Amino acid sequence: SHSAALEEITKLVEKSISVVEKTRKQMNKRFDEVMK
Amino acid sequence: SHSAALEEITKLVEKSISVVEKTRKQMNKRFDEVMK
Repeated sequence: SHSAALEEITKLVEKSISVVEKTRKQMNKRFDEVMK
Repeated sequence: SHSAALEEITKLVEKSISVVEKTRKQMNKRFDEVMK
């Protein structure tokens, strides 16, 4: 039960990391756009 | 205590993800404000 929950939480943390990565990529592209 | 904490970590992670989505949506709208 612990292993299933911790692994499930681990997937959620990986999803959060991935959405943070695409978020920073998008806002960096937007920063390039606003500087342009 | 663990299962209460296990869902506590899960709910905190999912609410953090929701806050991240709200933040990115609002800042994209506000960058659109910036360009206009």
